[PDB]
Amino acid sequence: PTINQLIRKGRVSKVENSKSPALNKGYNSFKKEHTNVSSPQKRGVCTRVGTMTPKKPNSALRKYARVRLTNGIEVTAYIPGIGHNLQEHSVVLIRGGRVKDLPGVRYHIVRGALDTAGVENRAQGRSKYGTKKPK
Amino acid sequence: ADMLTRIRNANMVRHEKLEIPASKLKREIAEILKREGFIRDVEFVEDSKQGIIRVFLKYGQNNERVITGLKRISKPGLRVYAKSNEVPRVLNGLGIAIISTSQGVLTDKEARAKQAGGEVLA
RNA sequence: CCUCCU
RNA sequence: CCGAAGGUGGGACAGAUGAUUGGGGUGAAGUCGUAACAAGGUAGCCGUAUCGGAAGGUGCGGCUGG
RNA sequence: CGCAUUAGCUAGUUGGUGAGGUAACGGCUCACCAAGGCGACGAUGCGUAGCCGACCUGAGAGGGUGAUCGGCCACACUGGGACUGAGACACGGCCCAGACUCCUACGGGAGGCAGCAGUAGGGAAUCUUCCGCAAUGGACGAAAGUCUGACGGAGCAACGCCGCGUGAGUGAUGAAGGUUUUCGGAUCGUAAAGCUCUGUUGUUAGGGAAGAACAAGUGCCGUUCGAAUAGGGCGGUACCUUGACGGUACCUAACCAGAAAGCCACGGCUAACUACGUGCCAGCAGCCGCGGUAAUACGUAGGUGGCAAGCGUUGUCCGGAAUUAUUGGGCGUAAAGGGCUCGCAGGCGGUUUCUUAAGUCUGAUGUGAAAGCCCCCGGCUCAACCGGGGAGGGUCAUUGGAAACUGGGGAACUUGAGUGCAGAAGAGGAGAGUGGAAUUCCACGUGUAGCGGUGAAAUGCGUAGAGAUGUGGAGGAACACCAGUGGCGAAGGCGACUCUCUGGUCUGUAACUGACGCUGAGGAGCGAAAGCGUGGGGAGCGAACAGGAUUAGAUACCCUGGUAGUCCACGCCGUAAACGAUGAGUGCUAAGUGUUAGGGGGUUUCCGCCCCUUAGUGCUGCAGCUAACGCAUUAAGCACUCCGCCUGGGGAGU
RNA sequence: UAAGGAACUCGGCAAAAUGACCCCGUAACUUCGGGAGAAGGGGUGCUCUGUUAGGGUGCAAGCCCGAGAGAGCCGCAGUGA
Ligand SMILES: [Mg+2]
Ligand SMILES: [Mg+2]
Ligand SMILES: [Mg+2]
Ligand SMILES: [Mg+2]
Ligand SMILES: [Mg+2]
Ligand SMILES: [Mg+2]
Ligand SMILES: [Mg+2]
Ligand SMILES: [Mg+2]
Ligand SMILES: [Mg+2]
Ligand SMILES: [Mg+2]
Ligand SMILES: [Mg+2]
Ligand SMILES: [Mg+2]
Ligand SMILES: [Mg+2]
Ligand SMILES: [Mg+2]
Ligand SMILES: [Mg+2]
Ligand SMILES: [Mg+2]
Ligand SMILES: [Mg+2]
Ligand SMILES: [Mg+2]
Ligand SMILES: [Mg+2]
Ligand SMILES: [Mg+2]
Ligand SMILES: [Mg+2]
Repeated sequence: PTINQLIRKGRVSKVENSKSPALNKGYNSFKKEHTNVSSPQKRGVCTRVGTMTPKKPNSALRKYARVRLTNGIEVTAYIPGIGHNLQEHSVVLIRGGRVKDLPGVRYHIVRGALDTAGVENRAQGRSKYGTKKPK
Repeated sequence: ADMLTRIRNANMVRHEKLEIPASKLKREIAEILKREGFIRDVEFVEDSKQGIIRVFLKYGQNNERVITGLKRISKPGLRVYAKSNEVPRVLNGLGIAIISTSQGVLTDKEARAKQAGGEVLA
């Protein structure tokens, strides 16, 4: 672009999108408005628990929750961990990671916000699945 | 009024000489360039046009130039005015910048001394 | 005319 | 006199929600054909019109990226 | 600061004059006059936001943030108003209104946690209903002192940063002990086994901080006031007194290195592997990707580099990202040249000279707090920290120069750009008329059984005489040959002939003009084909539609018909692979060879040949360019000006 | 015609309400004309200033038309029917 052109119309940066939009909206009960607040986790209530087939080249029954958050946005979120952590309609905490297989699942259910197990007797970094170290 | 491209183009094809329409500052540039050792002489003729004489810059008198690989760039119509303090040096020496002043030109020392940075070349 | 999935 | 709040009125704007409806995206192994890629078996593609379950077909003009 | 998918806004609005008000200038308020003011340099509207010192990041340009700490601003349950005064149009006031809390024997009163603590609620999430004014600072008072949730402390919380550590050091059984197995092992490992040396700190008892300056109260002496020795105050000068933390930091000294190691990571990026159990299951995943019965990336089990009570996970920002490119990118084919003009604004502009001095440059002076980061950097034992002198800090003033360049004025010039004059070629355009060939239909003569069509057929047309052949008539449309990488046009386009009207280009000449130029958002115009409106026309062709075939089907291709349309006038539409997939202008940078329209010059009477030359139009090919293909004086080369456009694919040209 | 106000009724049938002039203001939608008197609001008597400003007629005197203001006055109510 000519300098004159750059003066007339400047450069425009790319708008980068958040990979976790649901954790960016707060809420107000009074005003009934979403607010712009950078949250690391959001509590929610499980509206549906079940399984879903992953995309190619994988096959599985990937256990997930449709969850209704405090901000009022309904997300899907992956129940992580080996063994039955699926749970039922109940309060849960959520996290920001996509399941590459499952299309739409952009959030994990945090293991440890309530009754959990995950992978018991983890080799190292024993803090990802709510695995209380035994003695 | 760009002698630089005329020079570059002829310099690329190792031309002996070139005829550039004369103007006061294009005359005063060719002499700055001549300070190294280009131009031997010109032929001032009966003036019909104001530049018909040309600059007749002859940087390739012999087969190969001892002063070869002439290169210039910094000549935009957007005006670039240098501070006497912040005058650049081409290649950290080994190259000159024709900094148009009210009274002076050339090196970094010829900026804080002379003053007006004005035009800036390479 | 067509030629399952990894 | 000015005057907050209040009342009345008709507009403006923004969000939520709504029977139903529209395409869109995505989804290991569904159905129908085979349009494109080879001269892809009628060279293809562009604009436009019209027709047809569906890809598409046909007209007119254009392009070669035949 | 964002949005033009916000373009008009304003009516005390804009200025005047007068009066009033105000600490104060002023449509600040009002009266009476006019008609202004603002806005493409973005008014107005909508959205978002306290601003700044700074902070995070980055080579820097930049980008992001504006908790804690300092300054300016604003606000004090919501909203309005004044009072008091030097000063609020009041943070713990009032007056009034509203929604909420409290009291009220109902008439009426009282209050505002965005003060410290705390509670509920919201939330992923953020403390003690603590002690003291000893210190520092306030307010009050002559002082003692009182009040001070300011402030100092302490409680809480790995939420950070960091301490100096949690020793040093002598010491090879390489034991014990581990999970593997080619039934053997090997490394931790001088570190521990066995110790044996020191107290940063602390494992338990004794010493004990600094922080405190004092203010005064008192005793004294020079000074100035003093009717004065009174009697105080103010300069030097004694004496005097007080600690929340707290019996807490720090020291000694034992019990004694005992109390003080951690978390994460080990495919590759990035230095770091094997058993077993699963068997596309269960599960994993930042990216690439692992698992379907031998998983170095999953479940478990045993095994190792960084930084150091944490580190994993998620969230936000900058970097990497020369990935919005000013620094510092692009657009022939990867995303990207507007279909093409005419042009308003704007941007940009040949040469000389003179003058000007806005820009440009430069000297000098003033400020840009403190903290922070940083230059010398010192002190506190170095530190995870505090002081001074500098520096940065300004598209900043003010003033004095310089004057090349950019800009302004004056005078010149002719190379750009036009004019004149003389030639040239052309399917450039608009209008009217005219011609020949062929198709079709109609009529008629001759003639008679097929014609037509396809891969092969059939539907069709024919004995109501087709087809063929001859003659004539009617009508419409398109212009064989000429015809050529030929011509003309801005592009779309333009092809029979003639006339009428009319645009541009090229060459030559330089008489004239004397930068009159280039580009050009928006705007206006033109713009293939198809389509649309009204009215015409309708031969041939032919979307649709029908029939015949073909085929599994055939809403296709092939055949036979055939409507709109194709044509004309006027109007509309505004798009095409509107392509050279290549914006316009200008200059510069090897050659060779065709061709179109000119010009000049050779010996020649021309023709003709040859040389040169301008403007097109092609081909080949240097240098250079390119991811490559290729481009290459008709650049995709080297430059400058201006415009348009691009920023992963989809979603969506929705 | 109290209070109510469509509960009436097949159905607001009938009745009530609205109603003049001046001023402000006026949406969807549209064939761009409209919609529109949309809707919704405000003013309205009398006196004085006042034979107002201004206009018609006329040589003048006069006669006639006549805003908009300001200050008042009265009533439950001013296009008082
Ligand atoms: Mg096909
Ligand atoms: Mg095909
Ligand atoms: Mg069809
Ligand atoms: Mg705000
Ligand atoms: Mg960048
Ligand atoms: Mg392509
Ligand atoms: Mg492309
Ligand atoms: Mg183009
Ligand atoms: Mg544009
Ligand atoms: Mg047409
Ligand atoms: Mg028509
Ligand atoms: Mg046909
Ligand atoms: Mg287009
Ligand atoms: Mg074309
Ligand atoms: Mg194009
Ligand atoms: Mg132009
Ligand atoms: Mg009644
Ligand atoms: Mg009543
Ligand atoms: Mg009823
Ligand atoms: Mg009834
Ligand atoms: Mg009625």
